[PDB]
Amino acid sequence: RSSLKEIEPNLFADEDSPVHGDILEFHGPEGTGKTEMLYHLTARCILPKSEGGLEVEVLFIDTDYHFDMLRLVTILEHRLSQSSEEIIKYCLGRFFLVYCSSSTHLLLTLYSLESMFCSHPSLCLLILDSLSAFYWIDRVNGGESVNLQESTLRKCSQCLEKLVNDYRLVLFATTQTIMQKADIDYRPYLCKAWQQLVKHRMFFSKQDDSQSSNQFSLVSRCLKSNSLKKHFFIIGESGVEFC
Amino acid sequence: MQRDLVSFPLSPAVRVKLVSAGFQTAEELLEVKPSELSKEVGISKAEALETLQIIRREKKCTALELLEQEHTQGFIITFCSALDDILGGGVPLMKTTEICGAPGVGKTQLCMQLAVDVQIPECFGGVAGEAVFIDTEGSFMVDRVVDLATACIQHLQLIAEKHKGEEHRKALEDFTLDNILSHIYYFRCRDYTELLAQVYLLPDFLSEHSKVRLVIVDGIAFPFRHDLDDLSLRTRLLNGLAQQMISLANNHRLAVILTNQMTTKIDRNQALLVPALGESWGHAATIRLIFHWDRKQRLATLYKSPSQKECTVLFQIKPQGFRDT
Amino acid sequence: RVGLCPGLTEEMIQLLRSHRIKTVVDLVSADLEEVAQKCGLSYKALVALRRVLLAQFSAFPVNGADLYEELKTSTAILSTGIGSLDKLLDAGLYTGEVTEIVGGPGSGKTQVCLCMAANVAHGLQQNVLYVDSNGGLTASRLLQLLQAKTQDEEEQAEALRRIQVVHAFDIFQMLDVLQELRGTVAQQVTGSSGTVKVVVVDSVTAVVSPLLGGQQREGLALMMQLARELKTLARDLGMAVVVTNHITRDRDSGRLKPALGRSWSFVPSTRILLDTIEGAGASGGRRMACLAKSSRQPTGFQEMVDIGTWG
Ligand SMILES: Nc1ncnc2c1ncn2[C@@H]1O[C@H](COP(=O)(O)OP(=O)(O)OP(=O)(O)O)[C@@H](O)[C@H]1O
Ligand SMILES: Nc1ncnc2c1ncn2[C@@H]1O[C@H](COP(=O)(O)OP(=O)(O)OP(=O)(O)O)[C@@H](O)[C@H]1O
Ligand SMILES: Nc1ncnc2c1ncn2[C@@H]1O[C@H](COP(=O)(O)OP(=O)(O)O)[C@@H](O)[C@H]1O
Ligand SMILES: [Mg+2]
Ligand SMILES: [Mg+2]
Ligand SMILES: [Mg+2]
Repeated sequence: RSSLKEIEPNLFADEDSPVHGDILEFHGPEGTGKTEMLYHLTARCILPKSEGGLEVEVLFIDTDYHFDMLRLVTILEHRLSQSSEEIIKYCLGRFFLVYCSSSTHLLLTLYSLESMFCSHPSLCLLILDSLSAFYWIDRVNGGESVNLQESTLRKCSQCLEKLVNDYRLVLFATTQTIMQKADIDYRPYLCKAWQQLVKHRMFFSKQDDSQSSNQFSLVSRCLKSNSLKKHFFIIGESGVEFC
Repeated sequence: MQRDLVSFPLSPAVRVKLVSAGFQTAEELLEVKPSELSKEVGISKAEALETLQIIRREKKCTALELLEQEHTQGFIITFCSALDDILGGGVPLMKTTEICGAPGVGKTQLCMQLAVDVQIPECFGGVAGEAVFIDTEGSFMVDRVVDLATACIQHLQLIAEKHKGEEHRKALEDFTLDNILSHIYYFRCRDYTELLAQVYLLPDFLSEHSKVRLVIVDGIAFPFRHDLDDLSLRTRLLNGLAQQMISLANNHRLAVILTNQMTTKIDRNQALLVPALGESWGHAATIRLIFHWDRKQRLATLYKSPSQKECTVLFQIKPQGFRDT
Repeated sequence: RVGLCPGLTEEMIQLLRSHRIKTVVDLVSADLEEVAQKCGLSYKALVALRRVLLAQFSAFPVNGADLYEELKTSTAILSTGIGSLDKLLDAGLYTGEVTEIVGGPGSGKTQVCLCMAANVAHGLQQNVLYVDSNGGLTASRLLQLLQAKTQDEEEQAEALRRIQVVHAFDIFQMLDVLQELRGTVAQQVTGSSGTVKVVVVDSVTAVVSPLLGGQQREGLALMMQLARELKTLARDLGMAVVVTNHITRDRDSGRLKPALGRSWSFVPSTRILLDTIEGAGASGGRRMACLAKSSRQPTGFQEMVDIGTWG
C-alpha cells in the first residue's frame, strides 16, 4: 500500500520496493534544514492526489517544541495552485501532533499510540523530532553506570521497532550534533539498540560563505549498499527545491 | 505542577539512588515516611532527613516600588562635578562599578576619596554610611586618607558656615577625623586564595555591621595574573567572584567598586591598550570607567552603562584629593 | 501508591512490590499472562488498571484542523516599539516561542528588552515579568522610555505597576522562580486581568558560566533543565520568552558564535545578533542588527537600529 519511491524520487532513487517497515535518520548541526525537509515530506504526503499528493495521514511527535503551524500552512498554500480555506482544512484534517516532556512521557506516549495506529488504517508516515533531546539529563541521572544511563532509550527503541514492524510504517528521526571527535563529521553517542536499528543515514550542512545562504548540502549514506551520494537543494517560500 | 529532582541541590549519589529506585518528581517523596524511604532506597535516615529538608526550601516587587527605592537611596559623590553629572549623580548603590587605567593614573585616589565620601551626613546630601577596604597590593597609606578626610572636613565646615543654619552645625559636631578613620575597615589579602576566603566571609561581616554602604576591592588583576597557567580555572573563579559580588551588592544595598589593569593588544602592527582578563570579563561589571592620559590631562570615559550615555570629562588630582577642572 | 489513581489498594501495591513491580513504567512494560502466574491476581483487572494508568499518564494527539483553528485566534504578535526591528522580525515576535538576543558588551540587549517591556506594558496594557541576573535593570531608564510615549503621570504609574521585577543570581533561584511562575499561572487560569504575557530573562549566561568547565557534566544537565523550563513556559502557557546571551569567537576559525556551546545552540526558535558598525559611524546608538536564526525567513538579512533615538 506504501511505496518509498513515490515519497521522494530525488533522494530515494534506488528504493523501489513497496515499503513495509523502514527506519531513517537525519543528522547535523543547527539551522541546516532538517525540519524544512520534514515539512517538505509532510507536504508531499498529505496533499490531495489532484494537486500531486499521496492522500495518506501523518503522525508527528514534537520533543524540542519547535513545530510551527504557520510555516506549514504557508508552504501548503504556496504549493497549491488555488488557495482556499476549506481545502487547507481538508489537508490539515489528516495531520496529528503530539508533545512529550520527558523520556518516560515519550515512552508512555509510544505505549499508548498503538490504539490510534490500529484505529486509523491510513497512517503511512511517522516522525520523531529531536531524539537526542534528553541525553545530558539521562546521562547525569545515571551516575557512572552505563546501564543506568540507557534504560529509557532502550525501552523507547524497542517499542519503536515493535510498532514499525507490526504496523508497516516509515519512521523519520532527527538527532543533534553535540560532541566532536579528536568528509563526514559523526561521533555516535546514542543507545546501541538505536544505533543498530538504523538503515539509512543522511547528514546536513550549510555553506559557510554568505552568498545570501540559499545553498545546503546533504550526504546520503545507505548501510545496505554503502552508497554515498551528495545532494544540493535550496529552501524558498514554497518549501525546498532541489538543485 | 511537577518539579523534577534534577533542579534541586542534592548530592549525585542520593539523587542517582532515588532515580534508580523509581522516584522522578519532587511531590512523589512528599508523602513517604523517612524511615520507609530509607528502607526502600537504602540511604541512611540522616540522608532522608537532609533531602526532605532541602526539597522543602525552594516577594512581589513592581517597577514602581523599585523606582521609589532608587529615589530614596542616594548616590556617592566623588567631589568631581563632571563625573557626577555623567554618572547620573554619583556612584549608584546595588550596582557593580569597575575602574581601569594605566599605572599612576588615579584609581587608588578615587578609591580613597570614595571611602571618605561615603560617610558624609545626609544633611549635606550624603549617605552617612561606612566603608570596607580590601587591599591586594599594599598601596593603602593612612596619611593620604588623613589628608583627604581633613580636606573634606574643611569643605563641609566652609559650606556650613556659608549656609549659617542649625542642623548643619549639629551634623558637623560628630564629623571629626577620629570617627572617619574609625569607620573604615581594612583587610589585606596577599593571594587569590586569601581574596576568595575574605569574599566568602564578607556576608557575615556585613550582617554584623549593617551600616556599611561601600565595599572596595583595590586590585583584582594582580592576584589572578601570576602563577596561574590554567586559564579555564581562572575564568571559572572570576565568574564565580562576579556573581558573588553582585549578589552581595543587591542583598545588602551596597556599592561595589573594582579596579582593573590595562594590557596591550597587538593587531595590524599597531598597539592599543585594553582592559585585562579577557573578553568574557567585560560582561561581569555593570558600569565600566576607563582612565587615560590624552596629552597631559587626565580623562574619564564612561565606556559602558545601562542607564546613561557614553561621554568623556576632565579631572585632576590635588593635594586635597580627587577634584575637577 | 495509595491515592495516585483509583482502584489501587495498599495490599495490591505491596503484592506487586513482592514480584518486582515498583513504578508505572514497570507495570506497563510487562505481560498480562506472564505476570498473572507468579502470584495469580485478577485477570481482567490488570488490563483495566493499565488502561487507566495510560489514560492519566500519557499525552494525547490532536487533529490538525482543530489546533489550526485554536491557534488562529490564540497566537498574538507583540510590537517591540522599534520600527526597524519590527520590520526585521516581520512585524514583531510571536507568542509561544523562545527568542534569543546575542552580542558583546554594550551591544544593547538590555536596552532592547527594556524598550519591549515598556511598549508591552503601555501600548498593549498587559503584565510583564522581568528576571534579572546581572543587575542591568534600572527603573530610571524605564521611566525615561515611558516619558517618550505619554505625558500623563497616572498613566505612567499605571504602566509601571504592570511590570514585575525578580532577582535571581544562581541557577537554583532561577529554576525556583520559573517553577513558581508556572504554578501561579496554572492556578490563575480563570483570571484574565493580571496574567503575565511576556517573560524576560536578562542573562542566562551569567548563571550557567560558573557551572561549565573541567571534566564534569552537571552544568550541561542544569542548563538543559533550564531550557526545558523555558520551552514549557513558552509553549504550554502560550507566552513570549526572551533571553539574552553572550558572544564568543572560535579560536580555530575566528568566527563569532553564541556562547554556552553547541548543546545550547539548538534551544532558541529565533535568534538576533547585534553588533557595532565598524567603530566609525557607530559613536553611539548606531548598532548593527541581523537575523542569525529563524524559522519563517531566510537567514542573513540586516537592518539598522539607533538606541539614542528610542529615549
Ligand atoms: N521563507 C523562507 N525563505 C528562505 N529560507 C527560509 C525560509 N524560512 C526558513 N528559511 C531557512 O530555514 C533555515 C532553518 O531551517 P530549519 O528551521 O529547518 O533548521 P534545522 O536544520 O531543522 O535546525 P534546528 O533543528 O536546530 O532548528 C534558515 O537558515 C533559513 O534561511
Ligand atoms: N539613555 C541612554 N541614551 C543613550 N544611550 C544609552 C542610554 N542608556 C544606555 N545607552 C547605551 O546603552 C549601551 C549599553 O547597552 P546595554 O546596557 O543594553 O548592554 P548589554 O548588551 O546588555 O551589556 P552587558 O553584556 O554588559 O550586560 C551603552 O553603550 C550606551 O551607549
Ligand atoms: N599627596 C599627594 N599630592 C598630590 N598628588 C599626589 C599625592 N599622592 C599621589 N599623588 C598623585 O596621584 C597619583 C596616584 O596614582 P595611583 O592612585 O597610584 O594610580 P594607580 O593606582 O592606578 O597607579 C600619582 O600619579 C601621584 O602623582
Ligand atoms: Mg530544526
Ligand atoms: Mg594602585
Ligand atoms: Mg546587560
